[PDB]
Amino acid sequence: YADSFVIRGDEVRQIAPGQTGKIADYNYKLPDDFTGCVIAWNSNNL
Amino acid sequence: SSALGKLQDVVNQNAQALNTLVKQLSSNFGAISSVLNDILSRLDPP
Repeated sequence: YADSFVIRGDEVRQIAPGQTGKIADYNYKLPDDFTGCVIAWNSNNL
Repeated sequence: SSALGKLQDVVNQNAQALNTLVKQLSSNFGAISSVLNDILSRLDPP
């Protein structure tokens, strides 16, 4: 499963297994039993 | 009517062990408390 989107530069630590935050508590969640990789790269030039 | 120590000792040993078993339900073993309703109230599931 490739989940692809764009976020604010701050809550890149909000995509992680097990956490609390306004991005993680309302718009996207990962289980604490996560197994996979998370890749993030900057974008204001696109 | 005025000696049954061998019968008294086996009663005493069993009671002394059963009390030590219950008195262990109030040790931390290196945790924040001894109550599960206190770790399930000031900590998130992770």
